[PDB]
Amino acid sequence: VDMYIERAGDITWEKDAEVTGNSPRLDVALDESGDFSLVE
Amino acid sequence: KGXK
Amino acid sequence: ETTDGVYRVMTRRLLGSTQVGVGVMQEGVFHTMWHVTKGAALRSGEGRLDPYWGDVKQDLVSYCGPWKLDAAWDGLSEVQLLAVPPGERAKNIQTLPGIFKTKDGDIGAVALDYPAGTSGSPILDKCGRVIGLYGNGVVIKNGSYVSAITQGKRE
Repeated sequence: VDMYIERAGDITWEKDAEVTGNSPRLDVALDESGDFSLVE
Repeated sequence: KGXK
Repeated sequence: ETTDGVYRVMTRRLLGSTQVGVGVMQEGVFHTMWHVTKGAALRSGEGRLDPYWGDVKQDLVSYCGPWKLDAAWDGLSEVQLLAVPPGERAKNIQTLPGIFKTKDGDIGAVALDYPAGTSGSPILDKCGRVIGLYGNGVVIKNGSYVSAITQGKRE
């Protein structure tokens, strides 16, 4: 498999962007394989 | 997620 | 071949290409999420980038040298996801993070949902510094997604 990278842009903050999405407060666990899960 |  | 910027991570065999993720080139080092590359070597033009450091539990890997990104979310301010979705140009999405509360502490988390190949897109503070990478997260009850703001340690 040819896994390769290609440039996609400069890393810059955009002024006057509109905030979106909520701000959830979640209880989670992280296992040794790097998987997050909900604590319920 | 289309978790990852 | 290692010019600063955001990059797509692509794969191809004999036919077309698939975008499997995204990463950040900074200070000669390429930074992405482990699940994007599985820690395998990368081609950059004619060159080869070899994995240097990584951590499956954090879901991070760096190429060519040690992890360089050290900016931290201030725990208060809005952030921007510089999303690089498959087949779409980079776009900035501003959001106020929520929180993953874990037994080992709180981690900022963004409730923004993008295709799997967006994994590794950088999350930025207002100075444009990369405070973490997008794409290791959880699915909540309604099927929507929340990603940790995953940051590595600069030794």
